[PDB]
Amino acid sequence: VDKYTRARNAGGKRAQDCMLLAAEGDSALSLLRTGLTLGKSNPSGPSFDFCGMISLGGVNKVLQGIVQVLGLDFNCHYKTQEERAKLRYGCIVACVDQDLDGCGKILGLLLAYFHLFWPQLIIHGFVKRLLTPLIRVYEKGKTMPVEFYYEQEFDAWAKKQTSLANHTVKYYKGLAAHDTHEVKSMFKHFDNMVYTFTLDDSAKELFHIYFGGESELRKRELCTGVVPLTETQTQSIHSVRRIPCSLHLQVDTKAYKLDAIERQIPNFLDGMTRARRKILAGGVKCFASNNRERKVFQFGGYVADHMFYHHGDMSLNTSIIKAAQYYPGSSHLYPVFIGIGSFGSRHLGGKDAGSPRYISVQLASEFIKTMFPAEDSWLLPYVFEDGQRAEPEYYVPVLPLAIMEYGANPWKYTTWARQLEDILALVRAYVDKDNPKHELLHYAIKHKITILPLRPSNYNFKGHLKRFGQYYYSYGTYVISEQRNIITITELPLRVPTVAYIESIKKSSNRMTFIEEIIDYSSSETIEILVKLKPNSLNRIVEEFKETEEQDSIENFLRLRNCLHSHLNFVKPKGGIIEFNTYYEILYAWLPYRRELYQKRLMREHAVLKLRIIMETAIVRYINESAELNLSHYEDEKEASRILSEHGFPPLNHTLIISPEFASIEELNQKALQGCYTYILSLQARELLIAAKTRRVEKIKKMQARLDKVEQLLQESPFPGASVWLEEIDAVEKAIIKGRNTQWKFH
Amino acid sequence: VDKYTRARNAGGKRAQDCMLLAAEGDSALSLLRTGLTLGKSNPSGPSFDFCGMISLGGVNKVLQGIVQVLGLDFNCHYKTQEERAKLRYGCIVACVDQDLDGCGKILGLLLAYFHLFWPQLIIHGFVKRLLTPLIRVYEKGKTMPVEFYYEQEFDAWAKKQTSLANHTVKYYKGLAAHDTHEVKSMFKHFDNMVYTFTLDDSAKELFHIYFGGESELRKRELCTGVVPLTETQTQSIHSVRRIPCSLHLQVDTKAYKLDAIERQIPNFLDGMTRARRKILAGGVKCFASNNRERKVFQFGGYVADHMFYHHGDMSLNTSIIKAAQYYPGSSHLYPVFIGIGSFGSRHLGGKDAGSPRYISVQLASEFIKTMFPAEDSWLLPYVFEDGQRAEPEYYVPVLPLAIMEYGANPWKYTTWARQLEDILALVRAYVDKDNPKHELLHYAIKHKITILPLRPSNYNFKGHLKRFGQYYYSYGTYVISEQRNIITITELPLRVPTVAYIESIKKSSNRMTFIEEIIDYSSSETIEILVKLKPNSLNRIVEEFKETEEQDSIENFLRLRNCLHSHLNFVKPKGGIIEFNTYYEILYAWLPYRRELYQKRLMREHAVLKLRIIMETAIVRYINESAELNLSHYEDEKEASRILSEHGFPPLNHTLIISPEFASIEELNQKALQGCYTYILSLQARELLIAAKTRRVEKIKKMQARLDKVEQLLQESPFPGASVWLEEIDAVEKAIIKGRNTQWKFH
Repeated sequence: VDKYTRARNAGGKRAQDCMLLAAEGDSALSLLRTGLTLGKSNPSGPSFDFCGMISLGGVNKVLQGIVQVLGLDFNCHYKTQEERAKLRYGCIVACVDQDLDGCGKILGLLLAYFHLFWPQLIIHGFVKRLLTPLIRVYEKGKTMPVEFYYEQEFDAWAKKQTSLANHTVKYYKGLAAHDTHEVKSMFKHFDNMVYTFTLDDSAKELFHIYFGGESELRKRELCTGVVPLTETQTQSIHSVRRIPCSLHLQVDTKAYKLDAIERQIPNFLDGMTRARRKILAGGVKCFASNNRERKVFQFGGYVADHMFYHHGDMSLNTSIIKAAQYYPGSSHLYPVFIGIGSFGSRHLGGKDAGSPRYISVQLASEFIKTMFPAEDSWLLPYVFEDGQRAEPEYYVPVLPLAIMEYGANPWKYTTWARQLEDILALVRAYVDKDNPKHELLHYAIKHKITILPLRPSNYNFKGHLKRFGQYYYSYGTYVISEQRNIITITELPLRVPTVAYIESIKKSSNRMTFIEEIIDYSSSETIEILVKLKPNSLNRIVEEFKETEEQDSIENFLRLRNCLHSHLNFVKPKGGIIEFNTYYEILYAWLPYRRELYQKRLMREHAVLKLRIIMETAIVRYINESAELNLSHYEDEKEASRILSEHGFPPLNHTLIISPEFASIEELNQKALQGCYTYILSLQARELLIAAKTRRVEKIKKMQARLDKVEQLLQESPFPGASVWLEEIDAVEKAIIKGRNTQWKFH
Repeated sequence: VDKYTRARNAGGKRAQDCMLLAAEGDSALSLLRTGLTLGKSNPSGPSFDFCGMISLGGVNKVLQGIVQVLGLDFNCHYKTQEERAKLRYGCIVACVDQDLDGCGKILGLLLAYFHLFWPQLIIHGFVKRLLTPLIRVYEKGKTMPVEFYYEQEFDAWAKKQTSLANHTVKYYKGLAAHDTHEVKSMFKHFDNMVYTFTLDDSAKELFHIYFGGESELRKRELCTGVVPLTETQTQSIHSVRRIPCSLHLQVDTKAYKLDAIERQIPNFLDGMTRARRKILAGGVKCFASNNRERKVFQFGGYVADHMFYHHGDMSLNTSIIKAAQYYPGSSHLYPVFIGIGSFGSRHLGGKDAGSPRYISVQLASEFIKTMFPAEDSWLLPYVFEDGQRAEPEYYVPVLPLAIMEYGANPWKYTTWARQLEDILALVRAYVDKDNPKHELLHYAIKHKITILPLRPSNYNFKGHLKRFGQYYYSYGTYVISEQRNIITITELPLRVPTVAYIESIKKSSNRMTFIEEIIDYSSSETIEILVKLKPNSLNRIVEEFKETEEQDSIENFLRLRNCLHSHLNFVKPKGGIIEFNTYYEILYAWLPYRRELYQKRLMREHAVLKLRIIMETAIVRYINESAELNLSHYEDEKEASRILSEHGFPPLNHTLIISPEFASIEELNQKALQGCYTYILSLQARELLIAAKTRRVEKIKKMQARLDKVEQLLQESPFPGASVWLEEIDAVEKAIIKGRNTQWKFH
């Protein structure tokens, strides 16, 4: 058997004292080999006397290897204690990574295989696992950490305490992350990790739902998001050391099944998947100081460093390249990057881009500053990859970016982008009070109605968009010259590449018999295809390919018609799948998420502007009285702190007033008023001059008038921020128009 | 034919006006399609009337496609102007990347294919290329750039000028790097790019040497490094628009052949290849401020960003993991990283390391600061990749790191690491004057007579190292217990993994007939293999496998002997291959490269320490007279500059005195004394206090005594810096010993 070490007492008289360790891969086998052979260090721990390893890598074949090394019978049932007394090992233990691929997939399939064939051995305690510490906390001076076996235990432990400055918190998501002394202290308490799976009462139908195919019970289970284990379930598990099958299938395997969907289907607020959101949030960061051109592989190295992107580089590089492409009929109609180089053309679907070693990239920086404003990205909920900030759960943009640009998936997801000039009409009919169709506020928001039209894109397209009852179709154009009988194709329909279209005519033997040769002299943007066809063919291709009222006789000869049908499946902001059915209700489910963020922005910058005015009044008082205070006389730093305390200057923290990054308004009012004297002490000996003082005095006057306007804005009808969300509609409209007149180069 | 567009007049009456554009790949075909179809913009340029494209991707098959689309005859010779008048295109043009893969390999094989079969068509001008601008220079205000077709032309143009601050310099190494307006201005001057290959008189034997196999003429051509084209050759080429075959084969193809060997063979100064040197120079940079752990994919993203690493990530990630492995018998005996995680064991060759998503890494920082000191890395020759500063040409370490750690290559290169305690003896016999064997200074280097042993490693090894005449062999150990007749293998010989050794015994059918079962219970470090063998076998395996004086009867039964033979092929610092033949002459070729860097370090920091003392005397005079000068009275910044000029303060540049990064000593003395007043002006209002003044006054006293010692050091026998190179030997010895007592964790 491949990768199987047997115990020295398997099969014999104590062949019910021997257990089988089923590792996931090949590093885990070296961890188990490290731990079984301690010898002199563990007089009581496990060894190769009663434990034998095996692999599971490749899921069959290794399952037949498990059947061969245990002695399992496919025809028995193992109900009595003498049928299962002649197995070769006592139990099976799974030494699997505690991540989504480990606990969600390998252990789930191992449980489903032991459930479909021998559902008595789960009951009598034959299938086990060993559970490893997920999170540890080290404090200085002490050697012993504080080991947590779930994330909610650490979350409960962290709220009780105050100072978390001298603690370092390590996460261990996979079994290769455990260092040498950590493994040597794990396998001295080996029996306190092995937990036993009990076949729960409701586990039967859950095994059938998950590991049984795509059906309606599964498709209505996955529409609600993962619910974590509570405190009582956790305490019961750690008391009796028994795990129900239902709790494992309801936490780990469901998180794995929703892990995949979140990679293929976009969130409906911004219209982006998880990888594209890492790419956008990294591209705002690296092109913030200087908007120079980085190569695609250098920007890929940045995004895989700072945004925690771990799926290799080829998916990353092709997503960066797909973020920059601006040919007619491409995915992004409003790209977030500018393509300095050659990124691909419409003729073979955008897959003829250059090597990423040769092509540069840089931000839009005029579109992207008016669509995703930087004074809202401090207020969005973030994801935390091993206790580090990575990216938002979702961006909230100024216009609904999920119905505005094309997108498809080879879960069914297909979006056909909607016209700009009539989503702007209904957003500005929602907001503007004096707009004479503000009765979209109630008729169309309480229940779903229709007041303003919303039709497909029709941009970079010279065909025709025609509606037949309930569908739209996209047509092409052609021109015929009967003097030499050649058909020239001038426009393909939407999203159809040209090399695939030519080979689509090549592989049709039924209509290759009417043409002689076909060649394309098209250029990078337009279409010019010459169809050299045989003589006496113009009159018979009209009398075989029938004139339908939809598709006329030359169109169905040349395949010049496409169907616009759309699958509107998205992802909830909390988790789970929405099956929308109209393009209206996506934006009606987007509008309540925007105005709340306007109100929260206005209140937070109201508070920060208060204490900015305070600290700069204090520093302009210092730079007037500094000629007579003469702090160079004094001996040290705390003496100058005392003397500045005697003259009535407030102590303040200078790092938190100038840059409140992610602190909430309660944190801004609790611990931002006590501090020290460094806003005065670390001056520049250039702010003491008279022109600097003049600049700072007019700056304090600007902030006071701004405070007056913010307090005016927070009591505006219809809601706080209506007169700051129309001007951002105008700014993003002006940047879109300035980008459509430059071929998205922004000169 | 796959990917072939034909011209509208090929084959016909003007079938000698038509040319064939042979692109390298698939982005180049879209560039050529962009440029041929300008139409109304080029009334005179090329189009699809007299030009037709084809691909070359896959080098056969595409060469047969070229033969099919041109009409070439394998049996003709094309000597007369009527044999070659019935070809279907007039000439062939190659639209190839101007990089090492493009010009060095694709165009070289195209020339060799047209030379081996039709060596008359190169003469009569059938094989061409089109040459693109490599480097452009844009200056603000002007639209027209200054296009250069070689790197030496830009190097000549850059020396004439003074201000290169308002110029931006773009490099175009591959044909996908050309923006849309740049392509539209390239193909308005299309005829001024097409150059013609002339079959040179000496090109015959050079084609045979390069594209003819591995022989002695090639192996003695590649030992000298690439010589660039001069000014006269360049001017002749750009005058007559004709390229000899010999100049292309001597620049481009030789640079390609030496580019692949620099990826596999190490430089002999540091013992590192090009990719490992990018990894070391990136690892010194990211763990400089805070040496906290950072995962292997995040550090890979850093190294692919800042050190210009473009070979994908899988080679990068496996080189980072190979840089951190510290099992017995591994490649690096002195690793530059610390492996926080599970990085592999000796049993399957170090290829069982965990996923890079789960494992952390961090520097040595105590070994690496005493081996590659940071006050020498400003002085080394660096490589420049697209004008950016990437990594040095070679590090120069404190001990010869090429003969100190193991290394091999599947060019023949195999190094067996040498004993530490007797390379330290001969380095300290070279340096120390009072060492009673300082007669190694002339009698062993200049006269080549050995006086100091230097034997193999013998560390992490419990076998025996025995010498038989001219080779060393490495043996293993075993123990036999004849009561049950089981052989226990306790130590394999050097560098032999255990899974491969077990399968080596498994696949030998001639000696599997003496054993019954074989299984291993080894620990991650030690070896414990049980050989269950058949009865009546102990007396016949000694009478078939003969007792040789080298390999005894059980050793050649169990394959417990290895051969230590070494191929000492390296790379010159300037370019080319050295074939060394002894381990002595590598370090004797290393010692003249170290003491020159000591002398250069002492002189540069002598100069910088001079002007540091000057600027801090000036700033301590200011912070005494600042209570009475009272510059807060003054109105602006240039007024304070004038008033500080009136009181006799020197103007200085503060960014270049505190951090002379890569400036030479001549640049330190030319433009580091004129400047402005910002070293006074941007003070802190914390340096004015009395304790800060005390710190700065004793700092100036320390720098004055240091200047006295540097002027003492520069006139020391045997050479400048002998009393600063013995203490660094002691520091690196102490760090190596502190790392061998911690299993390279540095607690």
